Amino acid sequence: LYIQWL
Repeated sequence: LYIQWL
């Protein structure tokens, strides 16, 4: 799992 929030 990759959670990437910008």
